[PDB]
Amino acid sequence: TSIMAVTFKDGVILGADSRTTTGAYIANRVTDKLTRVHDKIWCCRSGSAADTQAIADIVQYHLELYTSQYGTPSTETAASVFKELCYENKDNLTAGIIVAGYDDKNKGEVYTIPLGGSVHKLPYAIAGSGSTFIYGYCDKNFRENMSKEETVDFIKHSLSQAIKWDGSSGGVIRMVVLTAAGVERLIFYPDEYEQL
Amino acid sequence: SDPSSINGGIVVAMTGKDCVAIACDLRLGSQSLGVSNKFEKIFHYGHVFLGITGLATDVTTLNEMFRYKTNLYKLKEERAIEPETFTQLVSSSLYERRFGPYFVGPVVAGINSKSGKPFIAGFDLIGCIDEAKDFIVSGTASDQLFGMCESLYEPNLEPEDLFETISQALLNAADRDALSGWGAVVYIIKKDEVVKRYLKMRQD
Amino acid sequence: GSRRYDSRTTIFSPEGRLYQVEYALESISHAGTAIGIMASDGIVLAAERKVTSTLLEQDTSTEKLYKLNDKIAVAVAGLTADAEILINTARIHAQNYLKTYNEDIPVEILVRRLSDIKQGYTQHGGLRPFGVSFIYAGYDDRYGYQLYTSNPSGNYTGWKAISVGANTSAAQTLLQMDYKDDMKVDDAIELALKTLSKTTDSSALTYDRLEFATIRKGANDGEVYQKIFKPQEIKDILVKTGIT
Amino acid sequence: TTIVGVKFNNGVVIAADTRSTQGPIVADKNCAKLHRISPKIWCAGAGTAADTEAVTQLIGSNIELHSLYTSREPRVVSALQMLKQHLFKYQGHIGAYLIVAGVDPTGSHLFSIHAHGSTDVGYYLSLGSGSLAAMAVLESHWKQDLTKEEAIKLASDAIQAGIWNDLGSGSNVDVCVMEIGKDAEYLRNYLTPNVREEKQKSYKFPRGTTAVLKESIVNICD
Amino acid sequence: AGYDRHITIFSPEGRLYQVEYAFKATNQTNINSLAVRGKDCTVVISQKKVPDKLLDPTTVSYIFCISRTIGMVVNGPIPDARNAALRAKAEAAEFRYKYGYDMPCDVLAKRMANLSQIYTQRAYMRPLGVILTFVSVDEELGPSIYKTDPAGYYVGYKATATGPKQQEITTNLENHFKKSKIDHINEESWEKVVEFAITHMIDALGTEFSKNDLEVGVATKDKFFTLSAENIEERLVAIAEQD
Amino acid sequence: FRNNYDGDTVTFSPTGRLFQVEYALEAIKQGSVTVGLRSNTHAVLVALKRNADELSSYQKKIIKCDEHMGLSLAGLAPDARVLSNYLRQQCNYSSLVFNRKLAVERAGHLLCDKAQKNTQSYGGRPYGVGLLIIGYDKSGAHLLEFQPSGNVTELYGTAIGARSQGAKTYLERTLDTFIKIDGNPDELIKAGVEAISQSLRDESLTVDNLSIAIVGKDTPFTIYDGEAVAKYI
Amino acid sequence: MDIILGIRVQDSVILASSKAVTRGISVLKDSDDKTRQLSPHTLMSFAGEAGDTVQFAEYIQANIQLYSIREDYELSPQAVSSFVRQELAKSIRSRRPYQVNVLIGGYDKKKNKPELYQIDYLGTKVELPYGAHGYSGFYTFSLLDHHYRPDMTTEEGLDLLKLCVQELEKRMPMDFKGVIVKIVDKDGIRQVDDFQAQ
Amino acid sequence: GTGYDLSNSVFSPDGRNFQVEYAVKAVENGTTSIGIKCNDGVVFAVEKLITSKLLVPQKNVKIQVVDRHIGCVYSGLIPDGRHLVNRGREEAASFKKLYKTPIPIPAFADRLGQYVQAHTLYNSVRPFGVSTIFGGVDKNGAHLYMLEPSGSYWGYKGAATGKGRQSAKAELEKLVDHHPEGLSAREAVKQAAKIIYLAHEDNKEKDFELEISWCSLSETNGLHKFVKGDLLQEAIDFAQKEIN
Amino acid sequence: MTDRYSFSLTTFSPSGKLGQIDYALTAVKQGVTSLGIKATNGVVIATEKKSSSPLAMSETLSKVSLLTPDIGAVYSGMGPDYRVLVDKSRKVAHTSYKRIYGEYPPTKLLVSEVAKIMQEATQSGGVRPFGVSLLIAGHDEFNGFSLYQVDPSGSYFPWKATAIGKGSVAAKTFLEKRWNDELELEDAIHIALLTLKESVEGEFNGDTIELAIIGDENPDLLGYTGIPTDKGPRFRKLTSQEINDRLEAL
Repeated sequence: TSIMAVTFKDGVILGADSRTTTGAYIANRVTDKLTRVHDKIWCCRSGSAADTQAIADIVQYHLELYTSQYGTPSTETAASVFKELCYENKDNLTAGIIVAGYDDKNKGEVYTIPLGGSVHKLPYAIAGSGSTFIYGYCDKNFRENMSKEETVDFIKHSLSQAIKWDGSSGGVIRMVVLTAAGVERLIFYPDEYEQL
Repeated sequence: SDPSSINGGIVVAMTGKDCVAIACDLRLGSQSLGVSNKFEKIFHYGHVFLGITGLATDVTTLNEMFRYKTNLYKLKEERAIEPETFTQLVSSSLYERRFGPYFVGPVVAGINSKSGKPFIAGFDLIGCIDEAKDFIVSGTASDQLFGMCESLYEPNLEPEDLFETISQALLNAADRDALSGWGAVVYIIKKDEVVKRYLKMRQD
Repeated sequence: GSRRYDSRTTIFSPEGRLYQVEYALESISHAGTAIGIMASDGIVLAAERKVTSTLLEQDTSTEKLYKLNDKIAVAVAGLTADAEILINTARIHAQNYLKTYNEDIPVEILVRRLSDIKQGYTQHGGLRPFGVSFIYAGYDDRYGYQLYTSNPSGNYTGWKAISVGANTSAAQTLLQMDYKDDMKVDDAIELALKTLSKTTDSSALTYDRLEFATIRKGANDGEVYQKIFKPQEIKDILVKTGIT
Repeated sequence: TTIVGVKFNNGVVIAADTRSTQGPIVADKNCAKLHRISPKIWCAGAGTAADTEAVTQLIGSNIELHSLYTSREPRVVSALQMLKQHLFKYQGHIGAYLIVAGVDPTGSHLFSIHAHGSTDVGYYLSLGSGSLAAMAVLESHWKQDLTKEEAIKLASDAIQAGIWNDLGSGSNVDVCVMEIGKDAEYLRNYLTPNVREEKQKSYKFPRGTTAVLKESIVNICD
Repeated sequence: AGYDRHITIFSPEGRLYQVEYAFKATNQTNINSLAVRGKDCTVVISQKKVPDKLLDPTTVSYIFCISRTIGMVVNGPIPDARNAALRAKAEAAEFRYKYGYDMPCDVLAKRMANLSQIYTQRAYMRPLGVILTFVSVDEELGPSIYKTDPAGYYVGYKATATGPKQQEITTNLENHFKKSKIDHINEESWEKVVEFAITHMIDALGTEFSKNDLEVGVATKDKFFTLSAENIEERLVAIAEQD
Repeated sequence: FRNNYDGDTVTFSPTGRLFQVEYALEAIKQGSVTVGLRSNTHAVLVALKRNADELSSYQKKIIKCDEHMGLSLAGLAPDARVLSNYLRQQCNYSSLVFNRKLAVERAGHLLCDKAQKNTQSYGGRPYGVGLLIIGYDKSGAHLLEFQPSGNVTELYGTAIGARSQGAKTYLERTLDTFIKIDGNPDELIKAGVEAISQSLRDESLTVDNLSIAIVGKDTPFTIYDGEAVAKYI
Repeated sequence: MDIILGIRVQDSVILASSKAVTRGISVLKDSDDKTRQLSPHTLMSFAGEAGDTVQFAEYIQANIQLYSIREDYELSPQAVSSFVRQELAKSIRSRRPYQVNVLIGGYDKKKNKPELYQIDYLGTKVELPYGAHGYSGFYTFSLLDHHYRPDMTTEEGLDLLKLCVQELEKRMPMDFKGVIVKIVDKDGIRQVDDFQAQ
Repeated sequence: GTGYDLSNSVFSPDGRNFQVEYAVKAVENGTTSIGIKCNDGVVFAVEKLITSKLLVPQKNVKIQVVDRHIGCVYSGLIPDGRHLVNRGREEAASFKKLYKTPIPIPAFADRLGQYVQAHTLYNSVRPFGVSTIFGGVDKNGAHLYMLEPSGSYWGYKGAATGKGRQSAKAELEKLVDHHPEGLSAREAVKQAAKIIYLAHEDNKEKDFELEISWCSLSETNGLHKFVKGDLLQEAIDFAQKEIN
Repeated sequence: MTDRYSFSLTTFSPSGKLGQIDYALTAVKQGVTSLGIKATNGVVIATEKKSSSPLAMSETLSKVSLLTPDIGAVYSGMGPDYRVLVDKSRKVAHTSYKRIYGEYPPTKLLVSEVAKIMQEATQSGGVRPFGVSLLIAGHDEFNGFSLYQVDPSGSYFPWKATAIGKGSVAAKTFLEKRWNDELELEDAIHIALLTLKESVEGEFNGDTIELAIIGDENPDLLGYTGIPTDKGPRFRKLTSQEINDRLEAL
């Protein structure tokens, strides 16, 4: 698994690979790890597929009930609901979730939630097994307030290297762009990112 | 260690021409020690017959449970239980104890009173329905019974001919099993009558 | 709170009577008459159907005579729905005994258990009592042919011949007049039909207004057999006795 | 066990083998692995056979009650959501690995569910011991915008690969076709490429071969 | 004996007075509301009355956003209205989580009517003195109007009316659908369907409205929304340039 | 009128009154008189004990809650035992969990909430006792009057019970005098003894009749009875 | 384990139970009566876990006696054995099972025939002419299979048990300190005080 | 008939809940309290009836804080008001625990609203004898609410309840008419003092103490704080100047 | 909070009458007339759709409901009470039978389950009886076709033909004259329309009358093909057009 979310000038972009494995066999090579919990709040999923799907479904339920009563929730609020489930059920869950959402006031925000159940607000966050191989690359190439063109290239180059070295990562690079304009789905095939 | 290998014993069922047959050994044991030569494993509730293998305490318990349930069924429905319906009753009763199961191998045999259709069914310890048109086997000599039935069996056998098939399949399988034997009994089920025959076999 | 609306179902009257039990017994006295007669070679159960129509399917109808066990049966007087609740629990209890001891439940033990459930609703719970009076007809290897009766209070007694429902005072007098200890089932069948016909509030006692059952040990079998009479079988025996 | 699911232009098709095993011994040579959630939503089971049968009938019962409550045709996403939440609660102890497919007012759908409660969506899926043999054929011959007949051929070929190559699979091929505007056609024993050859000898015993000690008539009538 | 009119038990006539008195509580607010279906939309119109000058006009509302698709207008006291609003929102969220799809308008109505039936049968839970009108554009049934009452009764409507002057609006709508012969309002845009609903509110009640006198809820495909005071004002200019 | 709305505490009257609470308040007026008063350094409780017979003992009126807090009762003694026991536990909870002496103001809030829960639910009755809580915390000396209604008021001086208006009028008149009695416990006691004597009508205060308690700056809550109150007679 | 033996002859059921109670390294008692009277004509012997063995036996005794008072009637040996079996069947799947092996020795007054039942801790009932629990059967069964007849007298049954005990006292490594022998017939339950040198 | 006012959840023939209306009478009998919404915050003020000189000044605090940004003031049965604030504090902590952000005022208003309405649904519970004026500053501006015994609440430019609610509302209506652009935080505190002094004329037989609190975005950083010292005395002097 | 109504609301009066049952039966009498007729090869159940408003769609309100593919139900009395009973009847068919025996319950046993729920509403604490009488028509393999009436008391009776509601006394008398043990399904529908016409005051057409049958299996309504033993539901609700076609031959 190789997942990341990067804040930029106009908002935030979430990125993921499409490989889920059962041992050394790829059970699904076209997986969507970028899950919507609210209109402009999305999450990246790593670890147990059954756990992360169950958490995201409960968060989507909580945020739907929130919107019915109080209106559009903040990214911090969504990250808090994710954390509450992850922290309180830490003994039974294996989930590494990156929470990224767009706000009109707060712009783009990224919150990473590792195994333990802690929250960390970051300009950008990398997670999954493949993220270990790109810690050096991302720290040297990341800049604040990049353009959409630059951020897509940054995630595309990072995840391509993550896929290259990690056996658990692979398939296609999926991207979700969160700005004031709306939600944009992006996809990049092996024939493109492997030769970068 | 294995609860299905403490007591021993085997049950076999077969279909024929307008008839079904069910057979079992009479052995009850405690590991190597032989305890009883009269432990019958076939029971009947109306016209539906049930053979149970495995742990003997569960064999007795389930017999008392299915007698409990078929009696209440008969009072409510105002009719006898049917082989197809009883098969589902066994399946649901076994799955009710999914995480604390009865260590058994139940076998349903009988003829539908309305259609005249011969019916046999098999179950694991947790209640998976094994509905085969030919034969159903269960017990500590299941491998021995599978080899006997696959070779000896032929479709549409007469009640007198099917008796010879099921008896030879049971006896020669029991003689290759340490935990099976000590007498045998065969039921020949027909639409109108049921014949019970005790078989002469090795007593070792 | 809710104290205002509480009728207090489980309290004594100044006289020492239970209001709801006495009023339930009043409800039974309007229901169809059920008569049980115990003979030397069997038991007879006869009951009069309350409120009948021409378009009522009698062949599939069961409102008074119910089967609890292979050896035990009941005659119902009062609320049919309340009876089926108790009849179901009695069926479970009979099977619980059979599972425990591998023997058929003795009649009295089944009667006592049902009567104890009736008593429960009389002492605690704050709920209304069961408006049902049973006649128990059963057989066991201890006492043989047995006849019991239980009412909303939870009191049960043994009988040679008893009537529940409407016109019991008149029915019991007729039974006490013609009953003898050396009776045969065929004679008991006649007495049960004659007593009902004389106590009927309707014009004539016909087959479509009756439920009939006999519990006999077959001489050519050696086992006790229950026989709930079909609409045609009731019609036949009604002519044989001399009622037509 | 080999189970597959293939999406075509106007619906979805599922297929399975008919071999049930208790270890290395075949228990059933012709069992039904294609189960029915609802009239137009069908399920293929792998793993613990008692678990797959019961979880299908439980959710199928609840789907029927939901359909009657809402006055609407059952949806695949409904059957999917109820199956995954049930399997997640038991933390994988209920060994049910399912391929659920069907048609509804929203269209055609194909999903796969694992015992722990994870779900996957695709155009071609395979589960069981013969999954790798089936997927190999699926990855080689699958194309976008398949016709009905092409989908039946592709799914059946994938199952055959399980029959011949995987030891946990064998015997016959069961197929179920689910089209958008039509009734679902369940094809029991669509292919029978494993017919037992005639025995070299008849083993019919002469009457009186087995020795009988005692004989009696059993009483059925009460 | 005389407590049959105090709790939800049958009277000698076979009536339930507590339910009947809960119907009377619905007219306590003295507010009329109507609902109509368009070609691909559903519109609810409710009277907005602000008696006290110290009140915040933006907070005075009887139209609720239950989910993304479903909206609800209530006739009756606001404490019971918000009780039914919160429950409906909770039921809507749970349905989506459990069954994987958005709860339909009729299903929510049936669910809320089932709960209202419980208060009609069980003694300790009093009936809510409110009438709930649910509106949406269902993905299967299209534009939908479903109304629930304290009795636990619910049914679908081509168009409905609720309030003290309900019969005046009901007969006014009845005479239009007898004239037009179709069951909906034949118009493409929702704006003109709102215009229709306001015009017939004026014709039936016999009262002119300002931007603050009305409250509008519009249901479209995949969205329900309430109009602001200036949105209603724009709609009132359009109908004024016709009469 | 009154007969229809006094059946239980849950029922409101047409005027908005709670008669069961009002009847619980009447139990205090029937009870024996007790006086509470304070200055800037010390807080004093003076209570008149009541006996059934001349052969009976005088029932205690003052209960110690903590080393820095205590109260006097007027009305039902078992109800005072329950409320004082709860206050003993609340003082104990603060000292064990937070290592903190419970504020007398917060102690009044806790007694308010516990009394309130008895007035809103069915089956329950209001407490039939009035309490005068004194204490010394981080903000100095305190005196609080507890009422079964839940109303708790912080006061310089107060009196509850039978004929308690006489003592209350005295303390209201002597307000400027006893407030300035700082660093002198004995003179504050005498101000309370003269206060409780204004409520006397049946008999005079004697040796085994009077009950006095004090808590202050360097004085833990101690109760004086019998021989220890003889010098104030 | 302790020695528990049973034999059903023509008119009676004979039970033989070992007298020794061993805890760890020492024999604490050599005169323990490992049997309980459930009813006038029904006797039960027991062996197994230290605490469970007596606790279960007295629990069954209390229930049968409760039934006898309520119904003013003695349950048949079959009805008693079925009750015992169900209790052990319920116990085997509980939090902590009764590790008790029992022999039911009763005389049916209605049938006028002796009856012997063998139930282990799992709840496995079997009606037998002769029965044993634990390792007892390994030494005794061959002697019982050889000499036993259904028409044997009480005197003949005692001689066969004597032969069974002599084999146990020779080949079995444990010293069970002899046996207490009890007869169950139509007249009730009596104890054979002279088996030490019969 | 009659007796519809005896039980809580019972509907009267005209569709009313008399027990709730009876709880309103307890509020009307209580002390007058007010709330003023300004251009960036809210100002709360309450009357404090001095029963005796024995009452310690500035000690018996009536205005309560919920969370760190909400201020609550109520009229009627004071213990009932505390019970509502205790629930409000539990509900606010539950919101912050799950959603991280402090509870919005409209969000908090409904939480109290649903709880008070719940006490009108059963005959086992008594309706709240308080009308609570509350509010604060959240994500989008300031909010002021007033909650009734029925559970009914609305947003307010100015709120008034208690003994002198009529005089208070009349003076609050003048402020809305004279200041359409919006009153300031400094002006609202001074005015809140004037409103009570004029509303005290309804209970002028007894002496009273003034208690003011405020929550302003620019003055108190959006947090609830009590008006103390010079600012409190400046408010008293402003009210004492315009009373004559 | 907490239900303090733990006592019975239905109690025996001095005369022996159970008040709440009698008053519930009175509510049934005020209800719209519904009827049921059993033929040799089917059962028919019919009722009038009493619309509260012409603006309201009568299609959305179904007085006749499917319980199982072989069993249907109709009522007279309180609509909301019927709807919740159908929800419970559908659930009890699965929970108490289908999840046990793998097949749908016979008519008589499902009727018994519904009757039990209605009996409990007479004895349990803090509840009133259901203000409805139900007519349940169904088919099973071993009993054939059957029709049952379930009352608020929880009592049930099997019927050849019966009617409940407003003009039930007049309808039963009409049914007694026209019914015979040799009636065909199409004949039973003909009498059903004739009997219901006497009760209906206003418009008598396929839009104002709700009718359903329990007859032959419908393979076109099953939804799937493949299993030979599965032949389709026996319950079929007649459409507005199907009713109008039989009204022309009245």
